[PDB]
Amino acid sequence: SSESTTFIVDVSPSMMKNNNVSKSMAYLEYTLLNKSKKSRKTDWISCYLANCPVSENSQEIPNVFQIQSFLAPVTTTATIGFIKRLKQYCDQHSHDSSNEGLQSMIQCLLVVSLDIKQQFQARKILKQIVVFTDNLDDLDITDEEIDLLTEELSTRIILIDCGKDTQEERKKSNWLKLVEAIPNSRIYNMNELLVEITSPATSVVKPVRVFSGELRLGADILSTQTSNPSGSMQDENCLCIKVEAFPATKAVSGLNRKTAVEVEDSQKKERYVGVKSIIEYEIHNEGNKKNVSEDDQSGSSYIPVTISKDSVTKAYRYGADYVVLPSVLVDQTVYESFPGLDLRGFLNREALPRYFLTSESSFITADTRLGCQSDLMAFSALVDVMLENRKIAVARYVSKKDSEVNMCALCPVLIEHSNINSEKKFVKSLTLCRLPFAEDERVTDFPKLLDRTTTSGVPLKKETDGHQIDELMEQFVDSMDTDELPEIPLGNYYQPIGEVTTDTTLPLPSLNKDQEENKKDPLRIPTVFVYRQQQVLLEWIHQLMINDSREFEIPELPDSLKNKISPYTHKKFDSTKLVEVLGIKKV
Amino acid sequence: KASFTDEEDEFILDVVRKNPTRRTTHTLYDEISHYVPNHTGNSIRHRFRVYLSKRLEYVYEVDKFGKLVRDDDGNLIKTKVLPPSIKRKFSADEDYTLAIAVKKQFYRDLFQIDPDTGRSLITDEDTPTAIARRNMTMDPNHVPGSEPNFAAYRTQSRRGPIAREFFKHFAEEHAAHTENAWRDRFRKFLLAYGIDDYISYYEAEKAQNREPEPMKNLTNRPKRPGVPTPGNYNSAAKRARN
Amino acid sequence: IHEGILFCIELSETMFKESSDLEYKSPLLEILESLDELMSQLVITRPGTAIGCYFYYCNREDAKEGIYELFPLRDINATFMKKLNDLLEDLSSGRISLYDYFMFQQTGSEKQVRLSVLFTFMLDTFLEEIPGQKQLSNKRVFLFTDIDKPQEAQDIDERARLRRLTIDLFDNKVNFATFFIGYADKPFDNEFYSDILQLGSHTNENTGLDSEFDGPSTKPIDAKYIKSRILRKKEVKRIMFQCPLILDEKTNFIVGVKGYTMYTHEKAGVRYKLVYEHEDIRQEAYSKRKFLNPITGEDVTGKTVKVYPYGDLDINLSDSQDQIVMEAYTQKDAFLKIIGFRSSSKSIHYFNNIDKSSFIVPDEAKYEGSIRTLASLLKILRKKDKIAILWGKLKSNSHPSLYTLSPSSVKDYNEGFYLYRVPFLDEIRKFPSLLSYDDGSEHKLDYDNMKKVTQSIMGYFNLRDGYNPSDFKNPLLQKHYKVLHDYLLQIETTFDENETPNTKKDRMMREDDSLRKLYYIRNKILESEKSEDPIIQRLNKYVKIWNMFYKKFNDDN
DNA sequence: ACACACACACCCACACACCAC
DNA sequence: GTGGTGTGTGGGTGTGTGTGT
Repeated sequence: SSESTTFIVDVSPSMMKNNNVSKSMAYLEYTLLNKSKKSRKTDWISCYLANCPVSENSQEIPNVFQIQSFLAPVTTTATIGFIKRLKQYCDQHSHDSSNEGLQSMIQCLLVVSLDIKQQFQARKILKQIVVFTDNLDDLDITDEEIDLLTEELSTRIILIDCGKDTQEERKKSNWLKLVEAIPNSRIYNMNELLVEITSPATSVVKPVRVFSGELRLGADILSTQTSNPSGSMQDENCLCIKVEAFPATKAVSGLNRKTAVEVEDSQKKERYVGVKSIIEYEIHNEGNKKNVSEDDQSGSSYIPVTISKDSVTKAYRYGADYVVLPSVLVDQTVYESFPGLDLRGFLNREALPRYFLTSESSFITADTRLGCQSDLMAFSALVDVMLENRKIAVARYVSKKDSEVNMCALCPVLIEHSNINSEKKFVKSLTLCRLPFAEDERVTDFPKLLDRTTTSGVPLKKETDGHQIDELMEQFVDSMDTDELPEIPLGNYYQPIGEVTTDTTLPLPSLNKDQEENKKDPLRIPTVFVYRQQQVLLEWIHQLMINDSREFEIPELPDSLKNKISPYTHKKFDSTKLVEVLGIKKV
Repeated sequence: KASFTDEEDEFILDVVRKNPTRRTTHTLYDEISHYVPNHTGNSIRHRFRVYLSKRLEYVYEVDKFGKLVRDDDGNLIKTKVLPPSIKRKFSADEDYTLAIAVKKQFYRDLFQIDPDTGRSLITDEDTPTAIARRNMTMDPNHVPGSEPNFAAYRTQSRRGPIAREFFKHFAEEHAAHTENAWRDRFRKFLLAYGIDDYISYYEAEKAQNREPEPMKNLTNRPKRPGVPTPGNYNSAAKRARN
Repeated sequence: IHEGILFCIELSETMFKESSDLEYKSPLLEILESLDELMSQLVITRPGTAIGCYFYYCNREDAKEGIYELFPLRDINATFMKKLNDLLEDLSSGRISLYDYFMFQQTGSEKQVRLSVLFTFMLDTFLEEIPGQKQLSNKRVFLFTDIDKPQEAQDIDERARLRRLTIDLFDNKVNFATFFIGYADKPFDNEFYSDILQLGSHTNENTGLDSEFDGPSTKPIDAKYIKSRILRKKEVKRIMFQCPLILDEKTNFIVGVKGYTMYTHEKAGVRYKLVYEHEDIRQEAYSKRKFLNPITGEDVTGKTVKVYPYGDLDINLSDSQDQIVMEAYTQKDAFLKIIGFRSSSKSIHYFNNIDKSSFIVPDEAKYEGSIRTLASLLKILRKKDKIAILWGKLKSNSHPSLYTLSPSSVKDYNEGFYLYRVPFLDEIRKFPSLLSYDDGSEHKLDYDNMKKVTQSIMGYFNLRDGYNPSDFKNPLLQKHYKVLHDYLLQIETTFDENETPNTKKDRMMREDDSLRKLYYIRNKILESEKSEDPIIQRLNKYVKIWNMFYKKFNDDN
């Protein structure tokens, strides 16, 4: 839905001397540069300064400053301008015009509330105020003040505790009254927010349905391979379940780049506009005759000629013959398939070689938006028995009518849901991956490895000695063992969107605490190239536009990312002797 | 397949031209996808909206009575003005008029007087003629008493009585569109926004020589999650027609 | 890219005679049928292969000095398939017998060709490169024979001459692929051919080792395995990548590795040619990607710069900055790094594939001592089920990923490792938002009954053989290339939509291999209904019970 | 692997309607 | 009289795919 966020950054000297204003500026920079890359027209931002030394306000109230008015859509240029404006204000008012003590920060909240009610008087827009204050137990908002404030605000408050220090016990008061009175109000420590904005951001791709049909075992091929309004339920001695297929494991492309041509600018700056790609066909006229001569004279010519796409036809290949098909045969050269999942049989998990799977994974789940809950029971029972007997099912899979025909393997998998109730209520679904055809198989015969023999088959020489070779390699494999890192439980590998959706597009430390301490899985690592280039772009914008730097200072990849892509160490071990006895030499 | 075979583009463009009153709808492209062997209603609508909307040029003549429109011989006339949509959007002036009408009706209900001047009258020996309209007399004006008539009236917390007669009279006197649209606009936007709030906002914006925005983002009702969406034109349907 | 096969089949009285091994199918007929199937498969898989077939010793007048050229060493052509299929049809219908075709009279003392002229012809065939076809990248000779003791076997000087000819053939890169046939009632003696065809691998004293290659594998193959051996010997090793495997970084414990794609994705019509048809002259039409300036309209291809768009801002990272940014986790060239060894019960999953696996085999041509290292690693990884978690990119222009090097089991003939790719956290999609979640769990009795019934049904359709790709031909590719084939030969295409339910079903199962097995499943369900025996009548009863349970539940809730 | 063009799915605030106590 | 729900639209956005380098 439509959302609006407002930021209040305390300028009082407690913030300024503690450098928490710099932390607030960095967090706002990250959040706004994140909002700018989407530039949604319904994403409002607005930043105020509370306990400010110099005040300029639209309602004529001192110690309240609107350093940035309401803005939508957020843009990179606007973000850079606002961030550098706030930095300039901080620089100018740091020492010579620094305030004293802690002023009345409640006054800022009232002005911000009035401005919010002016901008969003009755719209059903999620309004938000995210205040950064350095003192919670020091500021006093009395009972009348909090009552009037909670009467004025229908908006949620995200109060950030920028000042936290170690102690054997922590106690706070005062500010909790306003948070408690207003529903959906939250409190966080600022270091947690900085950690969250440091961590990589996972993709949130919406689940889009790919296939919708029936998972039928024993269905008649005459009533299922025909263009008919009704489905496979013309027979009453088969099994038929309506299911739909969603993506389950799809490869991610790198960060988007754009090819552009440099154009003019007011100050001869860099302005880049993306080019348009047009396809164009050409032929080569082979006129290349050269005149004879008694010297090096061999001049000739070779030029192409552009022709339209209308007078171009596909010449398919059959061995050594490139032929063009008549119009009628082109309609005949396509296999007319029909959507559906036709079960071929059930085989054990180890009876299907793992290298057979040849494409991206997909979900299979009972259709609930067009079918009945009887389908739900049937599908759940099938998945449960497949899991109990550890079975995989091979099926003839056609997603849509025009698509290819595939032989696919159905793997039963459970998926964990929080659900409205405390009971977790595992959800049963199949997982689909395609198996190769006769023409897909490229399996050849390779020379043997364990006990090498010559090409003719007689055994090869036993070299010098292999007794220590395997012992040293065994020690090597135990050195890097990662069995101490737990693997994600069976069911939590796939998490539903319901566990990841948030009502606000603001980076927060999140409430899903199950994902904590379950990232130890050495195989589930965040995408690293995409995050690397995203961080590089963020730092480029920061240094070269906000700090007005001159030379880029490319950051180091965080140790949190490097740890999962660098060698592991369980037991200390040196492989130098193994290298020496294995006779490894680069050629 | 997975293309649009320019003759197909011209066919769907002609079909859209035949019904200019359904160019931006969603059912028309579903019917086209039913008739066209390939492509779905969503795909056809996207194709027309992005690419073929630039080549519409003309629409075959369509009038209220009726569609299509031919000449004496029976030929098809092409016009360069597209008829309006079937869902008329609301504007600031319409909302202001509705707010004023509701405020005046509520004021009449309680104080038994209609702005600005006239007062209630009852027949004794001479009648005010037709009784369908208000039996009103302007003679006892201006009244010596002090009344909030009418800009000083505060209409908050008042939600009736209104009934069906008031909206029928509003649609007749204003000579505007259907009564259901006015009723839904009123109940879902003006009441949830505030009649006096919108009145003050409109008056203030008009005073400062600025155009006030009409009410927006005031759904106030759920989208009813848990049930199929009312209208789907994807590869699933593709409904069968006869 | 190219490849030249050369079918050389030696004729014998036993070869013409049908053998009970193939159930009264002649070994020569089996070889010819294997050739037909091989050509049919290769016209789809790899059309660049060049195939020729020669028979000897035969009495045909066409036979040039005793060798009969069924079709010469040329690129794969539809005409040669038509000729071979006509031969097969004549053999099957009984019009012409094999003896009549090859004019092989059964005397018991038939003459034989001398291997010297045979091998010179083998060398000369690969020398007469056709001007109308491209050069031969790989050269082979599929040697079929049954006479293990020819006339030249007794001599020893002409054995040296044959060795010289074999050395010339190897120097001309014409490797042999032998198909020596042995029977249960008649074993095959291997001494002569092994003597001639090997280099004589002898240990080079104490001054090092000798060449690993010695000669072709002359082990006799039973007549039961002729077709399976021919059909699986036509494939060329398609090297995907060759990236060093850096087992230990600091100590330079790095070995070479080769990567071969076990399986691919075959598409119906990607091989084509854009043709500019002008009246009667047909010629190639090429496609170019002309870039346009959206402001002026100039052809701007070749003068563009890549920029990163963040918002309404374009970041122009130069070449050096991109080089430094990329090098934080990957080098310029392909590589694979051993990160950690992990158990096989927690890393290999059947529900998280994102790509097709590759076959890893050692490479000693660039880093010495790779075969020893990887052989020891393969030995160790199995016998205690484990893997090797890798990190790198298999192509220079690609993105890194974290793989799971797994050791091949003892079942597979090939020895090596399989390289699956582990999905990133971004790539693991999210389960959709379902519209209902109370499937059957609360209803314990009904759910228990329904799942036990579904378990009963599942036991009937267990796949004893398991999935075999050879049993499933790709229907789209089959139909496309069948249309191409029967159009090229002017064979009428089959089209009909008034077909009877019996014949339309037969056509559908003839075009689709999977539909045959689906009809088999349906027939298995049907027969359980009709049969009177109680031991087999259970399947239809279980299906009917399942269908009744299916109908009940949408009414109760 | 990568950018750009294109096809199809999905959304949602809300004019416009109808129905029920 | 008045509240409740239901369909379909007007203007989009998101996601997956194909092709040439």
